[PDB]
Amino acid sequence: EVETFAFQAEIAQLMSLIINTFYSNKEIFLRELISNSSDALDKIRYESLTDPSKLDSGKELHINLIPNKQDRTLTIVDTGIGMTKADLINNLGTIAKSGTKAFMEALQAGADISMIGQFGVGFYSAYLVAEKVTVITKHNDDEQYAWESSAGGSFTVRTDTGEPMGRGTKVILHLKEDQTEYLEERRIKEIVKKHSQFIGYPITLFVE
Ligand SMILES: CCCCn1c(Cc2ccc(OC)cc2)nc2c(N)ncnc21
Repeated sequence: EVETFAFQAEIAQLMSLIINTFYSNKEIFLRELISNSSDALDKIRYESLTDPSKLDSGKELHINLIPNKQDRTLTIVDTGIGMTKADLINNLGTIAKSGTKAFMEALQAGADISMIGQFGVGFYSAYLVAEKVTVITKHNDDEQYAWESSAGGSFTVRTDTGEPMGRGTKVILHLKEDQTEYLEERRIKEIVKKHSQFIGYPITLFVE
């Protein structure tokens, strides 16, 4: 069963701003997602120092970037802490309300969209480049879920029946038709080197 939910109002407004504003420097979406992955990997690492069993679901702490030209997707995979059902449905949105208001406010005093990560809502930047985002995630204390949204004010969540992932998150960007440059190996390498070159986990850029 697929459950459908309405985003809190501030998040829907943020998403529409990201989709509608003219802003050419879209490449920043990638470092925002890699930074979120990096924090997640930090978190499971720090938690394992006191409970080694938290890594029974996978010891390797890493990030993979996988382009797929056939599906027109770019997927950012991590083996971080992952997200629970309550994170997806409710708590991340709850946390996101304050950062949204602040970011929207800064967007005058003249900030620009690239500064979105300074407000803790950098995930939404995915919508600079993707028409649909699917997030598959598995946290130690919960089941594997799929979250999905094409924006428009709503999102779905369901138990994922796909291939089990151990622990972590996969953010799958279904790219807009004019954003396929982010499938190209040279373009992804250039962005990673420019914006994400000292992430303290191995980043593997898969090739097609
Ligand atoms: C607010 C940060 C934490 C949420 N989060 C994020 C940000 C976020 C926020 C809202 C979302 O809505 C579904 C999805 C991800 N990415 C993460 C990741 N790769 N692993 C673990 N947690 C992640």
